[PDB]
Amino acid sequence: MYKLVLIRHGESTWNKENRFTGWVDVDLTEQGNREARQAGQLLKEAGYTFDIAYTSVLKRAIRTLWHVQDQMDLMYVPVVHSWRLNERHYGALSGLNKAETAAKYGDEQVLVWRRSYDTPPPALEPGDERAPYADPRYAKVPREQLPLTECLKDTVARVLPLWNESIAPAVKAGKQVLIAAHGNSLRALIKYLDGISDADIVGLNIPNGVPLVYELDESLTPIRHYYLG
Ligand SMILES: O=[P-]([O-])[O-]
Repeated sequence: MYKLVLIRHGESTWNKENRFTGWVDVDLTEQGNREARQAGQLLKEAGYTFDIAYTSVLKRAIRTLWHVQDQMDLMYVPVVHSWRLNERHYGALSGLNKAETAAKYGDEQVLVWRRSYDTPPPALEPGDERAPYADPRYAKVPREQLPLTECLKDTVARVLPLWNESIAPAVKAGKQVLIAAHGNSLRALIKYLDGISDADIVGLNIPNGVPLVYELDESLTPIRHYYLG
């Protein structure tokens, strides 16, 4: 039997401002820093340790990981930063206030853009300042693999290779793994782990900064899961 711990980044500036974020590299609020430290303290007091961690290339998740590491006295473990764990790409919605958007386009249209498993937000133009092509984070990524928008389906497809190629072999090698990531990239990973239907995944929400523990059997199939706290 194995344990895997997942954690969503603490409150970001745009979470506070109610803006769609996606791949925009915004940072934690004071609250979010607090949440991350509390999560690290909660794992420390429960006796968890880790041998490796996975995160995105986005600072809100990385700083969350840093606070956890600092509270646990785990500043030295290897960390794999992967674009594959980035938040779902919000396209031309990135940066817009969610309430303003719903007023302009309607509540239903926004709920389709936010939670339709299969229908993506309107795309960035390839010339937009928000596009990923000139960002050093993505300099070794095939141009054709870089998104201009994503639905959860695309996010699931992007997350899986990192699971199959790196995280699952670590878990099988006996490494105690922590994944510090994002609301929709953790929804996507959960969807895969728990074998959740396209319909059923629509109502799953992940709070900021709360450890989510998975117990996994010999074939890495979930036995049970629970939040700590
Ligand atoms: O707001 P977040 O889950 O990237």
